[PDB]
Amino acid sequence: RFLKVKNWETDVVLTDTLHLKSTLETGCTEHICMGSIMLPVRTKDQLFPLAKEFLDQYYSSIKRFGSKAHMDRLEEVNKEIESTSTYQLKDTELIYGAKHAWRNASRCVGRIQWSKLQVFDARDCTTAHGMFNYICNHVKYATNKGNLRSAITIFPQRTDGKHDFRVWNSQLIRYAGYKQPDGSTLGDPANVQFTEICIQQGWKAPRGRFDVLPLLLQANGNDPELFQIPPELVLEVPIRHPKFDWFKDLGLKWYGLPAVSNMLLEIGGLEFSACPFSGWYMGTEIGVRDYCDNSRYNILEEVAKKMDLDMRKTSSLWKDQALVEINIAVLYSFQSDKVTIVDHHSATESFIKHMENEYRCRGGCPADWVWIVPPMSGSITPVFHQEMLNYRLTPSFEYQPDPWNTHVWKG
Amino acid sequence: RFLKVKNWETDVVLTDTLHLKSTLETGCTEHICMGSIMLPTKDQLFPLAKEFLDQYYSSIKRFGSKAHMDRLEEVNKEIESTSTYQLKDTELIYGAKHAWRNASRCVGRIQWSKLQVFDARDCTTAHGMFNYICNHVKYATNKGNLRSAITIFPQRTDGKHDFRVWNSQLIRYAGYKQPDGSTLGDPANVQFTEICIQQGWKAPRGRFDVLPLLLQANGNDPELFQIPPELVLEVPIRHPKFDWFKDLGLKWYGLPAVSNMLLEIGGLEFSACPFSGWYMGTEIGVRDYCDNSRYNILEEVAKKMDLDMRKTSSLWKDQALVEINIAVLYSFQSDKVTIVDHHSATESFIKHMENEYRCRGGCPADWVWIVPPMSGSITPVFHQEMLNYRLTPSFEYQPDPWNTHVW
Ligand code: HEM
Ligand code: HEM
Ligand SMILES: CN(C)Cc1cccc(OCc2ccc3ccc(N)nc3c2)c1
Ligand SMILES: CN(C)Cc1cccc(OCc2ccc3ccc(N)nc3c2)c1
Ligand SMILES: C[C@H](O)[C@H](O)[C@H]1CNc2nc(N)[nH]c(=O)c2N1
Ligand SMILES: C[C@H](O)[C@H](O)[C@H]1CNc2nc(N)[nH]c(=O)c2N1
Ligand SMILES: [Zn+2]
Repeated sequence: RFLKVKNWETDVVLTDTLHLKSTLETGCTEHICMGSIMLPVRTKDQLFPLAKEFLDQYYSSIKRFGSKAHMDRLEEVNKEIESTSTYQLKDTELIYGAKHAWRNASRCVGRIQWSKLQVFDARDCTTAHGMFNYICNHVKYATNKGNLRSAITIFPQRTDGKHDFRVWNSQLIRYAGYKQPDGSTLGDPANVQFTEICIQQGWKAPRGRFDVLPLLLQANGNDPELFQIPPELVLEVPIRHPKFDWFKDLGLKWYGLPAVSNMLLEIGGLEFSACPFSGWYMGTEIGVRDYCDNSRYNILEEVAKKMDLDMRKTSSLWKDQALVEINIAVLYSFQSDKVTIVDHHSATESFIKHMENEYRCRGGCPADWVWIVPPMSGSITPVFHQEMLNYRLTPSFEYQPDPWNTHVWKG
Repeated sequence: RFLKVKNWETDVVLTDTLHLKSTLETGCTEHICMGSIMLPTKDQLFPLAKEFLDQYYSSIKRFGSKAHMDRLEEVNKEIESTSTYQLKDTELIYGAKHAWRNASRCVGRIQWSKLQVFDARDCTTAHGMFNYICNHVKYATNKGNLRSAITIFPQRTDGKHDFRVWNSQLIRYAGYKQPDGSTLGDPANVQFTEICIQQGWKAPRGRFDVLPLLLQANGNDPELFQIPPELVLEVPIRHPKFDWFKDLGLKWYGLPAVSNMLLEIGGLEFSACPFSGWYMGTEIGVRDYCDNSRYNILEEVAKKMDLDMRKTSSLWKDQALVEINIAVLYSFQSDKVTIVDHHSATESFIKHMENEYRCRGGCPADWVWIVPPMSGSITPVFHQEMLNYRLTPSFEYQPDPWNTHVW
């Protein structure tokens, strides 16, 4: 069965066969679409088919399908599962899996860069302190003095689900949020709950508006431990506007390395519950979501006041106006400091090319339109008018419950 | 089976049951989501009629009454006899209001119960259709104080006697492919501005030329009619800041009147059913003015603003796009022509959404279409999970007549 998507701006039609190789479920049925829902201990019984499916893909990509190396590997993995109820990936397999998980991320606009992922293998790690050391080396390598490089560090896989490695932070670098007695929040509102835990775990909070959160790391199912990232390793960027001089006086800065640390890497049925990865920012991630979301720093108001906007009627589009200037500042500041960043026009443009190429060479590209389209200026980027098919391929990145909800405290 | 949706900006959770009454299909499967795709007999007819009549009579607190059971019987007979059937006026009004209420892609549904329905089922000719359409346009416009309306022409019979309005909206601007190879006027309507000539329109080959109506009645060849200009209310577009804005020579019409959809009620098919409301500002300013495949005036507007159009990262398209939209809203409001901004509309939609969850058990909604084409995440709908499903009565797409019409 074939499927076609159409770009309504350019009339380009593409044909999808890759969706046939789709395993997981979307959430949708013939009767209902869950396309806008944010979120839609494994037995040997169900592990070997997963392992085979992965190994077959892998040996196909290297053009050794049905070879002796391929067959011997199947058998080696077979014997290891029935003997140990799990298996270990070669370095070759691990790198491949990590890159492909990224490649299969239907919600990712940055996938053009997927082949260039730096993979650090942290599967020999046994402690939190070890975890800290690995993460530090990730942060330094990825940051590269502002010249950002995509990387992922991969800690040991889940075994019986009772010995999990987890990074408790949602991103390796993020600012504290503190709820005040009056109800106002100091810092980043998204991180209030997490900041509380850290403080309770013994963090001494500087209690400013831009405090870098400490790392909270869990090894082999043990209680998590606090570590402070060396500040010389945390690249931060002061935010100024190229025309508005009072902008600097807003006192804003952001960090340069976006590094998501709370997802789950599934490769060949194996589960990697700590797999922090990093790229670089699309400007609107900071400029629209981080600053101007109502449930974040929410500086639309103050930026608007200082612009002397008519904030009386909403039909004056004072929010829209201010939002654009803030995004202008973000790109400006980052580029001035020679810290890698991409604008949403450039990023979405690059994605359409990636997507077309993926259709030609791979037979499809799963994409989630709800997430690919940027959170401002939607229709003036080319992804808006691009039809997309969504489906799930493995290897993949998955969500997981927050660790403070599932963890069994030792003491 | 009892689904929940969360708003991630407000933590509010609504539960959906209404989806369980869904009849049609989505395009999607358990293996693949098509959410972003634009377009996904006697024994057929009675169950359809019954389903409608059941929900109709339930809505007036007379489910299983004499009237209800009598009516089911009555319609059963007419179907068995005539192979089709006719709606009572009450049912027709209820059906139209509900086709709108069920339009999952429509952000403006808070107004759904206040629809004026004009029954034009007694119409026989293109000249007839023209008269009814002029009356619709005058009523709806209401000297700028816009009122929602729909005009309903006779239902399909055997697909050979179809009434169709060939225009995609009752009011739209002409577009002509030039020897220069570019495009004057509105590029969306180049093919249609052509067909108007193939049937003999005398195009004043200009820019904002109001297209003539091309009406087909009872399956006959369509005929051209020119809407009286005094019935077409227009708004000159000026910026409340940039005096040079007026120089761009821009205007738009106030009445958005969609005329190419198919209204389905209780199994019956109304292929000519032009309906109208009022614009959300971004429909004109973001899409009509700035789409690459439309008036595409971004380049020009940014130039008069003297923005650095050298690098995409200056966000000059963004800055200009906003100004353009400010003007549109400003012009309409200053001319006392009804319009709504995307902030207000989306806010009203969350309210409507909450009402529908409360008094109906839900609200089918297509996020890809509800979220405005600019400033997405600064409107409340961006953070609103929605469920999409197909309820009936409904408005459906239908092929362009020229691709179909037996000539
Ligand atoms: C290198 C530059 C990159 C850019 C510019 C980029 C951009 C983005 C953006 C804007 C989103 C949407 C996030 C949101 O608004 O919530 C996203 C999502 C995502 N990215 Fe990329 N990304 C990059 C690299 C990466 C890398 C290196 C990986 C994995 C190794 C990755 C995996 C993902 C995944 C799995 C999601 C979806 C998150 C979710 O499902 O909640 N991205 N990306
Ligand atoms: C009165 C104020 C109204 C507002 C503000 C409004 C707004 C909108 C908007 C913004 C869209 C998105 C379409 C696009 O961007 O191209 C839309 C679609 C739609 N509207 Fe409403 N509308 C209104 C009245 C009506 C009425 C009176 C009807 C029918 C009786 C209606 C039926 C529909 C339908 C069926 C769609 C989706 C059509 C499609 O699938 O393309 N709307 N509306
Ligand atoms: C706190 N979590 C539950 C929410 C969450 C967890 C993980 C990922 C996520 O999506 C945002 C995201 C993920 C990966 C990215 C990679 C590069 C980049 N520039 N931005 C990203 C942005 C959102
Ligand atoms: C040529 N066709 C693709 C145009 C077309 C056909 C069918 C539906 C359609 O949807 C746009 C639409 C529909 C109804 C509306 C009602 C009020 C309003 N302000 N805008 C609307 C906008 C647009
Ligand atoms: C490809 C995609 O389905 C298409 O561009 C859709 C996206 N969302 C839209 N949303 C609205 N309101 N109107 C549209 O025409 C579209 N077009
Ligand atoms: C309700 C919806 O699922 C949710 O708000 C989504 C919408 N689209 C998004 N798109 C991106 N890139 N990031 C997001 O967090 C979201 N949030
Ligand atoms: Zn779907």
